Amino acid sequence: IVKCKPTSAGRRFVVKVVNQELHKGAPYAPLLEKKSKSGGRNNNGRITTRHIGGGHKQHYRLVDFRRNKDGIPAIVERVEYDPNRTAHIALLKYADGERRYIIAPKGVAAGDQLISGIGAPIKAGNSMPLRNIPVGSTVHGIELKPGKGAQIARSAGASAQLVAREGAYVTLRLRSGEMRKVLAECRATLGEVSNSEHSLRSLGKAGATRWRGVRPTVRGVAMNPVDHPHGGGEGRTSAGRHPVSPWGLQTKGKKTRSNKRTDNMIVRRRK
Amino acid sequence: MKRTFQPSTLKRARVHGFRARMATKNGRQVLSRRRAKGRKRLTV
RNA sequence: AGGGGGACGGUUACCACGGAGUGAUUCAUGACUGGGGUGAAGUCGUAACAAGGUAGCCGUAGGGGAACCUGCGGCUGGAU
RNA sequence: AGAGUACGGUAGAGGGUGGUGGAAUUUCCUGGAAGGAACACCAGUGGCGAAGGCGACCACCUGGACUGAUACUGACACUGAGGUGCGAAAGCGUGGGGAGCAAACAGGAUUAGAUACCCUGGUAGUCCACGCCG
RNA sequence: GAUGUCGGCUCAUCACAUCCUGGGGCUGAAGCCGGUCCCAAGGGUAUGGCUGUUCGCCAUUUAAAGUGGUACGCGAGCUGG
RNA sequence: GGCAUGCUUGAGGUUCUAACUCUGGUCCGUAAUCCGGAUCGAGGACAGUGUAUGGUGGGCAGUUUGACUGGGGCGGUCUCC
RNA sequence: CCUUGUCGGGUAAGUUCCGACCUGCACGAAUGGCGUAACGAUGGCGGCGCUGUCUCCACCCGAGACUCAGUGAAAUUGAAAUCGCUGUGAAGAUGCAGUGUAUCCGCGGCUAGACGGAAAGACCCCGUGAACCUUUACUGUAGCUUUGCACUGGACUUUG
RNA sequence: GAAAGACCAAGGGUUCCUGCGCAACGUUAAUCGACGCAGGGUUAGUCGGUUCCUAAGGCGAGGCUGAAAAGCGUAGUCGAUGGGAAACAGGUUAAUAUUCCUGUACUUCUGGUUACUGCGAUGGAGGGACGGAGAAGGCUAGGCCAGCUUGGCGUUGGUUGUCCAAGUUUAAGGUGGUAGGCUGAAAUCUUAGGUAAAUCCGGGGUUUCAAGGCCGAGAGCUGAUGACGAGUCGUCUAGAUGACGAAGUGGUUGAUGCCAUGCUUCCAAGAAAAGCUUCUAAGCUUCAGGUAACCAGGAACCGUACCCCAAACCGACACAGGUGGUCGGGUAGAGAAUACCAAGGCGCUUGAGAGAACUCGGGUGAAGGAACUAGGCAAAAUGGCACCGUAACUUCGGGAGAAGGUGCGCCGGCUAGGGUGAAGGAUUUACUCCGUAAGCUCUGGCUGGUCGAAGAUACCAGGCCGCUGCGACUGUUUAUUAAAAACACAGCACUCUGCAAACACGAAAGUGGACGUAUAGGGUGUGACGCCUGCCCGGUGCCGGAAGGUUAAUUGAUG
Repeated sequence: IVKCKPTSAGRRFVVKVVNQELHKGAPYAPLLEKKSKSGGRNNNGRITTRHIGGGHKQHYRLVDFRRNKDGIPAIVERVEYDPNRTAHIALLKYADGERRYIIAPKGVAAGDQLISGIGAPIKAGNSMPLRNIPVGSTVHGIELKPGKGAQIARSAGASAQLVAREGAYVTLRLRSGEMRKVLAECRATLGEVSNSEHSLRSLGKAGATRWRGVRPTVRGVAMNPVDHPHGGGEGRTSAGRHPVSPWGLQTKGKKTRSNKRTDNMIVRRRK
Repeated sequence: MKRTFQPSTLKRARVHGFRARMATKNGRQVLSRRRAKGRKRLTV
């Protein structure tokens, strides 16, 4: 965390997060692949998510969310920057060549770690089935179907706390604040994700948004009646509607979950 | 002050060419209307 | 004849007064304001002095027409 | 002789880091699971530090005095404007936490009225790291 | 099946119910100045500060800073506040 | 009053697997992140879809929104004595 | 709004401006309130310098204008032998009436008229015209949602 | 003269060149033409394409989906604006030339023959293979300065010279391994991986060595005693051609070119695939296949003329417009600005007079100096470099080039260095160090003198200051009357969303969100920052709640 001096009117509010033990260039080439941008656009060519476009060219890193090698110890080579996410990634070298990327946990640099059916818990970074993880311990990178890979708690500094256990399932409080029953056959990694000071950085200037591939938001009271329901009016009007999307869905409080096929898996909502 | 027609023989043939017209059903009947009118070119 | 040497010249430094630009620092004044003092005291009031009718007081944040209340650490200049 | 040191020996909430605790209370739920905070007794007109200050248990890196003497120094002294650090808590920083209470308030009962003491509720805060206020 | 605003600028032209200059009557006109009413249209008849202004209010003039008509004269003359 | 309970039709609950579902693993078609098939796992008679139905619904749509009138609007008026 | 409120400053004089006052027709705290360095082809004021902006224009230099040679358009146009005045008149006349002027025809200029030319008025009214937007107009409807019955089973129980 | 010059892509289509022509076309005339008529003209293993490879994206056997048409898509196979062998100089014409000719190269393929001989995949590895910025340093191209080659000796004073003018050229390729740059290295022992295998790669363990190795711009040769380089001598018709033809060296300064796809640094974290290098599989008779060598032959097809800061393209036009990229000399200069010029190109296809008003684009202006006007609109002014000096306020960066001032040409006198270089000496006897010296070049400091009204003398080149409103800022907007206070924005908050996510496009499959996962994504509002953001939950929305009343299809008691 550094705070830039105001030598120009754009650096006045740039709070920058710089890690000096991140690796200095040349990511691990046999484990990257090509990734082109969508612009938020369908296979019908239609903008289906707005405010997406531009940015920097990026390569996709084949980060392992499954952590399948069991019993084979992996040493950590280096922690790298990943353009595709807000977390860091750690290059692991298994005991038989076999480089892979995982999501880096907090406190890793050249440490040892092994995902298995019964690995050491003290080391944060060991992937493990949710049956034999001790209750009360903070985990991240939780699978949600066995074999599917990690899906939950994998942003920067994200974690979930394993709170209870019964039957074939296991209950864990999520970072969202909601209690979620998850199957105990599926894996999780002990610890907490690495780049937890990511919420401190300030972008500073409008260009810093534009090179993350994010594109400006016209707010709907600035549009015409044909463009948005927040219509027009003379002067600054205030959306005489109730506040609503550009497609007419109400936005300030209205619930939009309608899944029903996974409601029993959610033991308590965001409270 | 550039104008609306900026010529390109590659873009002309991939939008209006013969393979393009006969690739799709709606353009495959452009070529039959334009042949029923008796035109000299039918792909321009 | 002239020379030496003077005198008025020529212009070179020095400088008072004057000029210009931009600042300092002081003095008077200034619509309008904010407290202070002395009065006379009309007024909501009872805030302190008894265990002053909710014990006072001090620092400080915080909050409220007012003479005023809670908290955190503080003191009896606190008494049965 | 004043002042200092070489030698142990205890006494001591010195102070800080990390943990390990317990009951309540609180919050859940079918007696367990969960985490915050101050640690009844030992508590003392007791210790300790220049001062401010400071108590469960545990190690770990560290202070100054006392005293028992034995050694040596040879006034090296005290005080000290300026100068320089260091100073309770509410704070407001710059990041987190989260129980009870509670600054901020809403009403409840009360009075000419509560804006009060009483009654039902809760964020800032105390906690942590660096830093500022002094 | 179009007669395109207000004001300024430029250029005017006519009226007289006269602002100045010229001739007079009456006066509660001593004189200096005036008041009021006749006669008289020859020539003259501001400049600026404010405001988009017409006006107006002000500063300083002048012998005097007149009142009206002319598509509230004038945009195939200008400007465009 | 009713007794035990067989034979059974209505609303619960959690459960069972075999419908269904899986944008999970693994095989095979296959030299394929499609797709089927096989199997393992998960959910499970739920979800989801068809059909019938209540509710919401300017997201979208077809429209309506009178006449009189000393121009139009505002107001008044509109039939009968 | 009243309104150029009132007072102070700036000017010789200031409806603007600055600073105030509070009598806020009709400010107000994320349709954010009040400040704010830097920034601005931003709005309003004031000063220095500078000047043809102006008093008030003078001269000059090039390109048109004018003339000669060659080429050669346009809008418009019922027809024209196409004056002023004062009346009249579908109510502002080259054309009527009365009357004054006035030989015939170009060229250069200037634009007062020809209610000059250009666009079947844009304002306004009209039309049981249109379009597009709005909603708490009417009638619907996509989407979302509720239940019945299908796909859809057994097995005990709480239960009638 | 950073083009009004030379080129390339695109686009056009014969506009190119020559002979004959002038009706029409050409804003006039035309003998001329981008016009008419007829002939001619475009030569490639190396330049561009095809062929090889892929990106976005398109199509898409089967397949999934949909009234139909069709949608989506896997295997696949299309699609360059990217990646993949390789040539340069001088000749030559009316018009083509890296294509023809000459000379010297290079690259790849095929058939041979000879020798010893593990070959082989579309599969595994390696490689190709890459961002932004910023700097040194090494070079070269280019430029500038002499001898004598060569010609000159001046219409007007001087000019046999310390004078004048022109020329002083030469490539790819070989060879060298030159600065510099990256990096340890092989010998062996084995191995849960690179979906089978592997001698390759990856992982783990052992042996010694200071130098391996991989890349890499620059000279001299001789490529090259070659080619190029005024004109004579005579022939033929002032004018072509055959023969001959001279110097060709050195020191300076150098790039925006090359080393360099190098180094340093920063986050926004920076194409794929093939050719290539290598490994084995299924296979082979272990002939075929492989690897060198020698010999012999081959490299198809298509484009090539001309125009491109345009009269040949886009603009109805021989139209002040537009149009991607490349090169870039001299003096002044920071410069690719600008002025004047070189190479090169051009006089813009109506002219001639005349010298009114008025109109346009300028020049100077007495005395005033914003009195103009809606408004300093416009014009005038300021303008460079070095040094001095510089306020409020500030978010400590700024404001600031604030404001204001001084110096400035040319000629000498004196003086401080810096870079290059070598008369010869150290040795690694050479693509090297030390340092002679001069020469050449760059930047000072102090002192005079001198001329004009004036020395950043032209072109070029900020006007400044004081109160204020609004928006924080860079940015964006009504192509064609509005550039703003509007929009965007960083920051802020609210709300939804547990992943087959909310959401969006789709009768649907599917896709986007996202190969992301609550520090994330969508939506709404505010709009840096500082101080803050009061009261109201009735209405309407949303969130939660008992469980009562009313309520739909369905059911079908009873009459």
